[PDB]
Formats: sequence, C-alpha cells, structure tokens
Amino acid sequence: TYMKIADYGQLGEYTCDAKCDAEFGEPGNIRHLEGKTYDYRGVFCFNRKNLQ
Amino acid sequence: PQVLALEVDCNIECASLLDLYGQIEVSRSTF
Amino acid sequence: MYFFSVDPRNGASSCCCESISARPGEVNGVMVSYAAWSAPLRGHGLTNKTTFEIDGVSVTPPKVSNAFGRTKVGVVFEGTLSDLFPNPEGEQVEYEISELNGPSNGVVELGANGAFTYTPGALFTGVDRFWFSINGNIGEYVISVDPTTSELPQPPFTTPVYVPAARRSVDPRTHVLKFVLGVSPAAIPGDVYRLTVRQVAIDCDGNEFVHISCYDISIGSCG
Amino acid sequence: MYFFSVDPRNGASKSGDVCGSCCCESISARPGEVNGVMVSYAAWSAPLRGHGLTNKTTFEIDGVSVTPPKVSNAFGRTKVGVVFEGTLSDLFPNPEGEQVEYEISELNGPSNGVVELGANGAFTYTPGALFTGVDRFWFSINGNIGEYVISVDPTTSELPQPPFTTPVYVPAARRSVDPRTHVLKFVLGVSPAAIPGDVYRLTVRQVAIDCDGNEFVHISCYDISIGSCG
Amino acid sequence: MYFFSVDPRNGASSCCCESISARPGEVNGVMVSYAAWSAPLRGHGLTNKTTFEIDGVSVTPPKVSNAFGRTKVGVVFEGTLSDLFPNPEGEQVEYEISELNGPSNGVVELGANGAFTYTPGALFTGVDRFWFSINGNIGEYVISVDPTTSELPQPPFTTPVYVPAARRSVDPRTHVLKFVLGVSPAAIPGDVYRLTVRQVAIDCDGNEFVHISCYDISIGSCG
Amino acid sequence: MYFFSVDPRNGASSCCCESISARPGEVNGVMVSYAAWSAPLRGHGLTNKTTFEIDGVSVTPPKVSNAFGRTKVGVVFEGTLSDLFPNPEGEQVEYEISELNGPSNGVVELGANGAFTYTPGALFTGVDRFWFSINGNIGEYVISVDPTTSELPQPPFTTPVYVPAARRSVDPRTHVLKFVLGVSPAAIPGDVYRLTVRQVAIDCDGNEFVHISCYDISIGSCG
Amino acid sequence: PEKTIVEPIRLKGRRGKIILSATPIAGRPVVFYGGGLGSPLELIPRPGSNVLFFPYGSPDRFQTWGDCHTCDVESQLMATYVTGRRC
Amino acid sequence: EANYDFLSFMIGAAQRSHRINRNQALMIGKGVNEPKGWLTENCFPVFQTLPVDVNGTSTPAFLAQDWRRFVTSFPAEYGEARSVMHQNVFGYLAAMVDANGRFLFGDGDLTFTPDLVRERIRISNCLPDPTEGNTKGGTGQDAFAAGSFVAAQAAWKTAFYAVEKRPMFFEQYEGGSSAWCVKYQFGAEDGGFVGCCEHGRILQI
Amino acid sequence: VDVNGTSTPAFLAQDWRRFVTSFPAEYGEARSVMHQNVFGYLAAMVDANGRFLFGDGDLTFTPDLVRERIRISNCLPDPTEGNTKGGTGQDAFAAGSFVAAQAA
Amino acid sequence: AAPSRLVQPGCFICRGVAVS
Repeated sequence: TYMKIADYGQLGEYTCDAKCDAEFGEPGNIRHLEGKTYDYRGVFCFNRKNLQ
Repeated sequence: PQVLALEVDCNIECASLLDLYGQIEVSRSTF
Repeated sequence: MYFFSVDPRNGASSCCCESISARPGEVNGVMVSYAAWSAPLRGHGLTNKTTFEIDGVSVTPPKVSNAFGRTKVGVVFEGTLSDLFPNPEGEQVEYEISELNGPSNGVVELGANGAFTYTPGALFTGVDRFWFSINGNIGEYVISVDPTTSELPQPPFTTPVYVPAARRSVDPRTHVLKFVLGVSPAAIPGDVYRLTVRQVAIDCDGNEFVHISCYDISIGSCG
Repeated sequence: MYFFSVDPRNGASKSGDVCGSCCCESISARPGEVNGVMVSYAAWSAPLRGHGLTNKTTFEIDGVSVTPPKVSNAFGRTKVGVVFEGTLSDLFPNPEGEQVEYEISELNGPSNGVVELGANGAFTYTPGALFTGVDRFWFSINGNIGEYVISVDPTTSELPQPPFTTPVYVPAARRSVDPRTHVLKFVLGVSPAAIPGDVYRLTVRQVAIDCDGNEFVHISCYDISIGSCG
Repeated sequence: MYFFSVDPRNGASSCCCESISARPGEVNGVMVSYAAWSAPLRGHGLTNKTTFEIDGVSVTPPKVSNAFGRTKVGVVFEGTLSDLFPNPEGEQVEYEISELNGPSNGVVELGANGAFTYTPGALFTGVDRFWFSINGNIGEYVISVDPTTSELPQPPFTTPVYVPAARRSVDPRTHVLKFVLGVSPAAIPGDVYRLTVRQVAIDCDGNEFVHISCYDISIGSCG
Repeated sequence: MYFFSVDPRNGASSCCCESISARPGEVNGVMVSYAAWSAPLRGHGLTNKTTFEIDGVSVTPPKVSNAFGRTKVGVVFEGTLSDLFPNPEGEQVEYEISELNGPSNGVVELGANGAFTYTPGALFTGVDRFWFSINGNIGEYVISVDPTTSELPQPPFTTPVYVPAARRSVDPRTHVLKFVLGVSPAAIPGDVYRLTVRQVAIDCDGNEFVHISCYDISIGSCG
Repeated sequence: PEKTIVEPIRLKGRRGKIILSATPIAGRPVVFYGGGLGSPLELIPRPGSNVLFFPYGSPDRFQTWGDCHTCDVESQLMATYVTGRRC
Repeated sequence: EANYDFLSFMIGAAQRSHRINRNQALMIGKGVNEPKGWLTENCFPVFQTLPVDVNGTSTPAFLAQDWRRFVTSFPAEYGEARSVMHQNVFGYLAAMVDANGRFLFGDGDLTFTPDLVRERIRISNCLPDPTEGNTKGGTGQDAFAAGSFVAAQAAWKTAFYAVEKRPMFFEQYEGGSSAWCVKYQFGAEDGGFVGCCEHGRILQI
Repeated sequence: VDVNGTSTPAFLAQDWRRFVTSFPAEYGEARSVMHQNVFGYLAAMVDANGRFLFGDGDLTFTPDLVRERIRISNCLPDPTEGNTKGGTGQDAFAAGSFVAAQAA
Repeated sequence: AAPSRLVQPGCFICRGVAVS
C-alpha cells in the first residue's frame, strides 16, 4: 500500500489587519490505497536418456 | 500490509513572476 | 364505509343483491373483499379492469326539470326559475336555494319570483352547479363560465346515483376493492337502484378470471 | 438493491423463505425509479468447476398484463438552435367528453432545454444553445402519462428516429459479472409511463463455461410488478 | 429538524407519504438518510441533482389578494389596502399589520382606513415585504425600491409552502440529504401539501440510479 | 449438479429409477459415485467405456414440424414459417422468434406474417440454428452456410433430451463418473424420458465388471 | 418480519469481531459504508452467527488532515443489512 | 499513532498555499487588502489584434505577424523588456504553418525550442491562457473568443514593485486548544504596488 | 481533413509538434514512445509542392532520437495496421486508433 | 478524462484582400 496525497487545501485568506483571529480553510485528503502483485509460473518435463 | 515509502502527490505550482518585479524591503508596515 | 365479503363461488355457503342504504347528498365509501374467491386461485390477485353499471328498479320520475346555462368569464349571468316546475295542480311556487347545496365559485341571490343572478367568481373559467328546491322538489341548474374565447362543452347533468370514475382502487396484496358511491341531492327517498360489479382477477400466467355481483342501493332519507 | 439466490438444480430445492404462490420470484418497482438488481449463481456454478461465468447474459421482457395506455406518444423534429413549437391536444383521443388538464412534471421535464406549457395543449421547446441530440419530456394529459421525444438536428441533414423507451427496460450495457464469486449485476429501469398495477415478466438466461470452453445454460424468470408508492 | 430514513427498495421494509407538520411562519430544516438505498449501489455516492415539486391536495383559496408596487430610492411610497379584499357580505374591515411580519428595511404608517405609507430606509435598493391581515385574512404586499436609474424585476410572490432556491446540501460520505422547508405566514391551518423528492445516485462509470419519494405537509396552527 | 450414489450390489441397501428434474433450455451436470460398487473390486478403477441410451416413456408428439435449409457464405437466405404448423382446427398464428434461443452467428428479423430473413455474419461458415415459437408451440429451423465450394452434409436435428457427444470423464482415484445432461428448448413440459448407463470397471488383468442403472428424466417447466 | 437496519458499528480488537445486533439472514452481503473507507465493501455473513471478521485490506482511508470545523474527528462507521426471516 | 508526520506535511502545505496565493494576487489582486495587480489595474496600455476572414466569416485570430509587431513596438528608450505568456500560446506559435506546408519557426526539425532567455520570453502557467485548455486554436466554433489576454510585456524592474516585510511564521495557539485539538496558527506580511505604468503593454485578441 | 469534400481521418506533422510541446514543463522531462512505422510515417511526409518536411533532400531522415526523447518500441499498437494502411487519399486510417504516448 | 480535441491553427496568411 502507499499514500496518494490528493490536493492541498486552501489555507490562508489575506484577511483585514484588525481582527484578532484567522479564518478556517479547506483540508486535504491523503487516500491511503493499495495494490497487489501477480505471479507467473509454468513447467516442462524431460526424459533422462533422451536428454543425455 | 506492506506499507511503502511512496508518496505520489502529483500537484503543480506555476512558474513564478517574482524574480521579474523590482524588489524592495521594508520594516515598518507603511512606506 | 361499507364492507362486503363476496361469496366464494365454492358451490356451498331474501333477495339476491346485498343492501346498501344511502342518503341524498352523501358521498360514502364501499370496500369489497374478494379474498374468499381469488385466494385459492393462487396468482397475481386483482387487476384494475373493473366495470360498474347502474340500473333503476324504482324511479318515481322527478317533478321538476333541470336546466343548463352559459356565460363568459367575469360577465354577470342572469336566469329564470319558473319554467322548470310544470305543476300538475295549481298552487304557489315557494322557490328556495339550500345553503348546503349552493354554488362553488360564485354566489346566487334568489329573486322574489323564480329569479336568480349568479355572479361568477372573478377570474375563473369552467362549470358550476347549484340545487334549487321548488316546493320541496329538488333539481339542479348548471352554469358553465367560458374563457371568453370560443365556448365550453356541455356537462352531462349528474344522475341520482353515480359511481365516481377515477376513484377505483384495488390492493393485490390483500384482495380488496375500493370504490366510491355518491348520491345526488336530487335522489327521491324510497327509490331503489341496482349496481352490478364485474371484477376480474388474474392467474399466475396472465389469463383472466371474471366475477360478477350486484348490490341494491336503496335511497332512503333520515339516514 | 434487490438480491436473489438462484435455485441450484440439485434435485432438492426451495430453501430459505419463498412464500410461494407463483413460479418466478417477485420484484416490486415504482414508476420512475431506476434500481439495481443482483443475482448470486454461487450455488449452481461453483460445483461445475471451470472458468465460472461469462458475459453472455440474455434478457427478455414480456408483459402478462398491459392495460394499454390512454394517451398516445408523439415525435418532434427541428434543427439545431431553432425554437420548436408543437401541439399536445390531438394526443388524447378521449371516448367521453372532458377537459384536458395538460401538465408537465418538473421531475420528468427536458434535460437540455426548457418548455413553457401554453393555455391549450401548446408548448414551446427552446433547445439548449450549442446542443444537438435527442431530448424528451413527460407530459400528463389528465393523469395519463406519455412522452414527447424531440431530436434537434445539427443543421447538416437530419437525425434518426429513436425507439420510444418501453415501460420496463434493462439498459443496453450496464451489467457485469464477477467470475471470482459468481454474482451477476444489472440495472432495472421503469419508465414514468408505466401504469400502477400491471405486471411484467423478466427472463434471464445465464451461461457458464467449463474448464475447456463448453456451455452450461441456466434459465430463470422474475415477475416485475409495477406498484405505486414503492 | 425533521429526519426520515428512506426505504431501501429491497422488496422489504396509514397513508403513503411520510408526515410533516408545519406552522404558519416557521422556516425549518429537513434531513433524509439515503444510506440504506445508496450504500449497496457501490459507486460515487450521491450527486447534487435533486429535484423538488410542491402540489396542493387541499387549498381553500385565499380570501384576500396580494399586490405589488414600486418606488425610487429614498422616495416614500404610499398606496391602498382596501381594493385587495373583495368582500362577499357587507361588514367592517379591521386592517392590521402583523408586527412579527412587518417590513425589513423601512416603516409603515398604517392609516385608519386601508391606507398606508412606506418610507424606505436610507440608502436602500432592493425588495421589501410586509404581511397585512384584513379581517384575519393574510396576504403579502411587495414593494421594490429601485436605484433611481431604471428598475428591478418583479419578484414571484412567494407560495404558501416553498423550498428555497439553493440551501440544499448532500454529504456523499454519509449519504444524507438536507434542505430547508419554509412556510409562508399566509398559510391556512388545515391545508395539506405534497412534496415529492427525486434524488439521483451515480455509478462508478457515470450512469444514474433514480429514486423517488413523497411527503405530506400538514399546515397546523400551534405546531 | 445432481449427485447419485449408485446401489452397491451387496444384497443390501416408489419407482425403480432415480429421478432427475430438468427444464427446457438448461444444460446441467451430473455426478455418479460408483465407489460403493467398485472399491471392493480391487482393480484399476473405472474405464472410459461407458455407454448411454435415451428412451421415451411419454412423448406427447410435437405440434409444429422442423425444417432444414441451405445456403452459401455471405449470400442472404430467405424462408417462410407458415408450412410448419399443421393446425387441425382453425386459429391465428402468433409467430414469435424467442430472443433467448435466437441464432448464434447471424441475425434474423421476424416478418409480420410467417416471414423471416437470416443474413449470416460476414466471413462465417458452418451450421446455425434458431428456435421459433408458433402459437406457444416450439420447433427449430436449421440452416447451414456453405463455403460456396461444393455442399455441406445434413445435421441430425437435435433431440428433446440429449447427452453431449464427448464431455464425459472419470477419476479412478475416487470412482466418480461425470457427464453432461442437456435439454432441448422444444421439450414439452410434463413428459418423461429414461436414461440408462452401462459402466464397466476392470480387474488387475484387463477383464470386465459391468454395471447398469437407469434414471427418469421428467421434463418440467419452472425447475 | 423482513426489516433492514442501518446500524453504526465498532471494531473490537485486531481481527475486528463485528458484533451485529440482529442476525443478517443468508447469502445477502452485508455492506459497510463510511468510516473512512472511501468505497463500500460487501462481506457475506455466517448463517445464524451474526459475528463477522472485518478484513485488513481496506481499499481507501480518505483522511482529512488539517480541518478545524470538525477537528478531523472521523466520518462515521456504519453498516446495513436485512435481518428478518420471511414466510 | 500515525506512521507519518502531519505537521511537517502541513507546514509545507501552508507555504505552498502562500506562494501561489501571493503570486496570483500580485497579478490579479483586487484593491482592498490585496495588492492591486497589474491585470485588474488596467492602466497598462492594451493592444488588441485584428480579426481575419474565412469563407466570408470574420473569425478573430492571432497570427505570427502580430507577435513580432507587438514585441518590437516597445519604445526603445524605456529599456529592455521581457514578455510573459502561458506556454499554450508559445505552443500555438511554434506550430504555425505557412501557405504551402512549412513551419514558420524551426523548419524541419520536429520541434522548435529556442533559448527563451535570449528571446526574452519568461514563461508561466497561471496567466489567462487564451487557447482554452489548448482546445481553441480556431477555425469554426474555436475562435479565440475576442477579448482574451494573450501576452504582456514590460520593463518589470520599474513597472511593478513587490515589497516584503516578514516571512511566514508558525506559532502554537495555547488557548483554543481544548485538550483534544492542538491548533496551530500561521501568517505573513507582504505587499506590492504598480509603479510607472507606462513601461508595459498588454496584447489581446 | 476534407479531401475533396470527404473528411478522411488524418495525422500530419503539425499535429505531432503541437502534441509534444504541450506537455506542462513543471511535470519534468518526458519521453515519447511509438511504433517504428509511425516514425517512418512522419519521416515520409510531403509539403504541397513535393519537397520533404524533414531533411529537405537526403534520401533519408535519421535524427538523433535520444536528443528528441522518442523511444521506438515496435511492441505497441501501430495505426498503420503493420503497414499498408493509413496515410491515404481515401480508404484508410482507422478512426479512433492509437498513435503515441508521452509522460514522465 | 474525456477525449479533448487538439485544434491547431490552419493556413492563416492574409488580413487585407478578400478573394473574388
């Protein structure tokens, strides 16, 4: 699994220079998603004399 | 259950039009 | 609300048709439960293909006749009420207008002698009714206000006993038919009408089963 | 979302509930909805060890009670951008005499245009600018619902004539199947013109596939019942 | 705040629609939890494509008519309040300006006999309402103050029961719909309306799953 | 997937043959476990020398007849559907081509009166069938598309109930016989067929132990 | 008798013993939506025994770091099914 | 319990919001409590280009003939002046074709990419971008929708100034943290203003 | 392109340049992959008068590919249907086909 | 993402002489 940082939120606002406080902003998502892995296999035979 | 260190984010800035404009630095907030 | 359980058509358990008492002016409800007949026919229950028919067995034709009028929107309407009561004997005509059965979208002011003026509801187009009482005998007067353009059609002079048309419903889950039974204010006490219902069920594959029954509506007064 | 477990064809059967009266299982639908149905072939295809299911399902719709509609439908044609005008009065041939309460439901109105209902069976369809295609809207002439289909042509020659969507329909390609778990999914659409009370029958023919590529067919049916109020 | 959990349409679980009481003047909020129906259809949740419609099943048409006027900014506006109440009988008229529903950007000097003057607040350009009451009959009077150049549009005379333009919100993470349900001060106690809600879901690929439900609003006095 | 454990022929534990329910259209699978009979006979297990035979104990001979046509590649083929429903009584012919049992590598459109056109898919040669439905009665119409060179032979008009050519198998490790049982779409509900199975085991030196059983296939609609 | 239940749940222990209130019938996959996992996921129940075992491969976690209207709290873990028996 | 660090991620997640908000505001900032950007200031003399004819229609367009005319029309005595444009415009330039079939720039090398700094073209990506998502080159319903920004050119070291007072700071807010919610606070102070807005011109469709 | 009022699908060098320079440079440097017939298709284009658009007379256009970020792999799909398709007056070029890719 | 077009400039030459 791995992280998938979606989109940084909009934090600051350029407010007026009188208020004694900020103003809230939108948050960001991270979306911890996963993914699997496959496998590959097969066989093959032989005689023994017919290979010597 | 094998958490990696991969941190694919895939978001862009612009370029910046800041090294073009003339720069001036002030201490007081009224020049 | 009348509740009749239909006969189960199994070849097993006075007159034929059940009795329904009514009062002139009432608009009651009637429920019929076909569960005893359509349940053993395990299928998809009832379907909305019912059909009603009303027949008179005692009428005593009315003493007063009805009337039909017409006018445009906003324009005051005038009419008379004296040629509506052909009196066999010679007596006086005590005209009246019941406040229970007055008009709906206007107002009527009875003259001294069979005169009335129906000032239609401002900005309204359609049809309106009201019921007069000429010497105890009751009849109706129909007024249709036209939207000043061409004309409106002619309404059918509502009958003594009628069965509203779009108010029939059936619940296939519980095998119950619902319909309405309205009685005109003109129905004379003592009369008897007969209602015949043809209700059709349906088997599991879409074929038809028909069922017929009758009810004797006895127009009484005082409930 | 409906769910159904298909009978396994084992010589034994009728597990669970099955409050029986008919053959095909039941489905209740409300005019206007578009719902999703699931079927779980796990009981029948898992013993048949092979490559599981395939995407070769075949559906068919036939009605066991129709109660033919009162108002007809109609077709309209106009080029792109040009305002369309049409009449809605000759679509309700009534046996008896009664007024015509034309009405347009704000829920089933057009999708790429706007319509102004006139005074007497007239209406103005001004299609969306910079738009060409097919657009409908569902009128109601005194209770009896029908659809009016309009195709706005991209000014070159013409557009074809679409087939007037049925009361019940299963969309063209919105189904799927998960061969890992033997579960089929599809969509069940109900036109706003279906009459409450009618019953349509949906037949589903699903085909599995063996380890080598032969077939195991499976047939089942369902009874869609168009009931009002869910 | 009302709350209705909608049925999931699984073939599983007096009247049809749910019940909503309302009081003349209130403006309340409703929540609906589409979770039971949208969660199985695993997709992208709900989409803000809901559609409302209000119908009247019992109206009792209004006795007093509404009206509309106009004036330029800063200029006092005066008008009548008597030609809006056509009275059928002949009786007295006790005009009244409900204090709880007076204007919002001016004052009204209701004269003795259906006359009033509306002085708009200083430097105010917009629309303003106030709800008179003639003989107990309530109707609204709309005044639009124009910014002395040309004009403003003519507002749509708010209905007895309405849902505001855009105050709805739908949370796709918990499958919950919210909207506002405001009741005019001109609603008449006892009347019943019907609100049908058409909410649209969406699959992973971009198709639609429609869902329809209804609600029965009963305008009751004293909540 | 039916599963029968055959009688063990040990002089120990209504009708004779076991039962098999089948539906017109299905193609199901069957298992038979000869373990209780062949395990004590210590040999080399079973052998693929099984033989099947299908006999009818109730047929209700078909109403409509079948038909065989012929055509080359790419060339459109035309045919009728009216000379195939011998009706002893007079009745209308509601021709219908079932969408389920349509052609496999082509396309057909039903005419209004016993007409149809089979336009085969481009670059396709072989045999293609499709099942029509004349007035509820079902038959088949088999057409062969020839590679324009000489001619093609005659296909065998698939029977109501069949066991496919080579889809049997056997696992000598657990003494289990597997075969396929497929029902034509034209099998008539209510009928009964009988399936017989001759299984031959083998001793250590190559001799044979035979074993015969029977099964009653009853063609029933709705499972 | 057939009745659905929208019911918030919790995750007891590592293996997540899921204590459903009622017994969710049969082959009908009980869904778990919300609770961080972006898409919903269907798990078959065990006939009669309500107890379930939440997996350890949640395909999404859709976190919301850096919020001050709700302090990030945590969406809402919920679950719906249909318990009742029919017939 | 996190297997990561929200804080250092958020600290980076705020500066990224500052850098992009500042630069954008300095361009299009609207009056009150935001430096008036030179776009909305609209005192840079703006040059608009002619439309062209096609099959009688009078579609608006933007030919390479314009770009050379615009760049060269800068008064020589103001100084050297760069240019600014969304790269989709420069992509629109390099892909022009003359009458027969040849490219105008970079004839026959699959790509035209000259050293920008020598042609005095600083490039950006959050300018109005007239070729909407690179989908409005224009022959029919793809006309540039006349009245769109294309490029600007100015002696920037005197046409606009950007002032700076204090870089960003981060301070814990003890109080407001209600023992569940640790609440950080950040801010910075800055500004800008347009100098002599005679040095500087704007091209439009 | 309207070849005498017919509108056959097409793909001409002007499209290849506009496609590769549009990649937003803040993503990094990107390489393009495509089938070798496509690169042959580009190399044989012709202007209205008959000259070649690339290598204006050499019998061959063989540019430095690693200085152009093209990374031929005859293992992707090619719109030339192997060869003997695409680049016609009429009766070729499958609408909807794949040509090339580009990415970091 | 839906397939977006890639409209490029045509043969643009002239601005002062209409063709007959």
